[PDB]
Amino acid sequence: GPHMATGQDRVVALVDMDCFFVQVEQRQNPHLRNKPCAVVQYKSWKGGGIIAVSYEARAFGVTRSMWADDAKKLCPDLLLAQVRESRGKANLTKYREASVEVMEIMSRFAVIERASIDEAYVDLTSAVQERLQKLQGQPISADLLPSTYIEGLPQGPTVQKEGMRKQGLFQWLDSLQIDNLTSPDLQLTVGAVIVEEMRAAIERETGFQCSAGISHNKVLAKLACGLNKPNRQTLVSHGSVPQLFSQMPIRKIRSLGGKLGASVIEILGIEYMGELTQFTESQLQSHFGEKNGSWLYAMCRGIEHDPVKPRQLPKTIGCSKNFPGKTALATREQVQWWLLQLAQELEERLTKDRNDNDRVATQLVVSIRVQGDKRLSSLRRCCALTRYDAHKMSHDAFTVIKNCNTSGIQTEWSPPLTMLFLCATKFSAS
DNA sequence: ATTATGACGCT
DNA sequence: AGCGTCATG
Ligand SMILES: [Mg+2]
Ligand SMILES: [Mg+2]
Ligand SMILES: [Mg+2]
Repeated sequence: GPHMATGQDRVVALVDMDCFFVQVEQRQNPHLRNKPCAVVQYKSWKGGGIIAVSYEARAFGVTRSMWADDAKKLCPDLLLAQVRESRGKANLTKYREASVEVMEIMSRFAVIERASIDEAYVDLTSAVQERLQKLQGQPISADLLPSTYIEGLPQGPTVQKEGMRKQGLFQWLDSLQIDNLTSPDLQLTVGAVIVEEMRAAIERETGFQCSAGISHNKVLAKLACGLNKPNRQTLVSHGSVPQLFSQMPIRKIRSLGGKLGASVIEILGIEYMGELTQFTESQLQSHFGEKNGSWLYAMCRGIEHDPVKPRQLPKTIGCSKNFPGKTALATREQVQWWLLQLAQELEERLTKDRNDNDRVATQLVVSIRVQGDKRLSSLRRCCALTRYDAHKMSHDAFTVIKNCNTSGIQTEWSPPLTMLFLCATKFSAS
């Protein structure tokens, strides 16, 4: 009753750039704008692998993981932009630099946690407090929320998309208790006002459109963000959770899309997130461990405590390349040449990172995959990273992996390597 | 023959 | 430390 916490203490948003690599290419090349298009890596094998798809192309069934030659069968007019190649491998610098552009704008409004190259969480609790003091009990006009959806509304006693959106927003704003500075629904609404402003600033200063979710925690914010894409934002209130979760497949919740979510479904004999409420916390802990069990018990009630970490920069800087099928590396010269290519890209990125961000990596991690192993990584070994020098890094990586060579011959490498990966980690201020 | 990443948990 | 899992531009 009066002591049951409801997880309404924070306002958290998740901002995700719409089809991000596609938008970067469309900004650069206006001929791609408002077209079915996709971004591909490489070209020789089946036209290259698609990694990002504009919403126009998605309407034809084009998806990530498609080969471009297959996507062209669904969408013959599909336009393609290729990722840059440097030192024989894909180079994603253009997109990393664009991400920094966006993250720096977001950081003007609040502390952010970089979750990926194109998404960031925002803790808006204090900004909402501020804006509420400024508003002086003034109601919130729908004009301040021109792209906001209220999940679960309209409900109760027009046939266009935007008309629906506005009816739901009107129902929400009519029920609002604006004289209560501690109303969670009011704080979420002010949070959405701020996120509209943030999204306006991103689009004005970069050209890029994004979607966003606003709720009381990171999991609900991420889920909300996905509800209305693209170029829209969604508010998921605590009250909306029972109906939302009542038909929500467990796999749609971040961290439950893989084996653990499959075991929740199998062991408990349920399908939807809301069904989890019928188990005790001890029951869930017994099946899924203390940590997961407690997390599931709270999360199916809309409650989650994971903080927005103040981290705008990646924790690791890595370079990797697959060598599939026939291209697997089978000679020592081959392995050394590619280790050097990877190390040269890594040195370039590390030197720029040291200049930009006043930090130095201290550990080099070397990972390989060998032909036939089903695991993505077959071997992972770390060594000291003492100098940003590509020849030294590649020699060290070769030293830490050299005893993987089964070959009785010094020159041959067996069994051949299908993946090389170098990662710089454990940064210290400098 | 997706591929190139990146974060975090377990032991 | 090294491995697994999860995410997916
Ligand atoms: Mg995105
Ligand atoms: Mg994203
Ligand atoms: Mg995606």
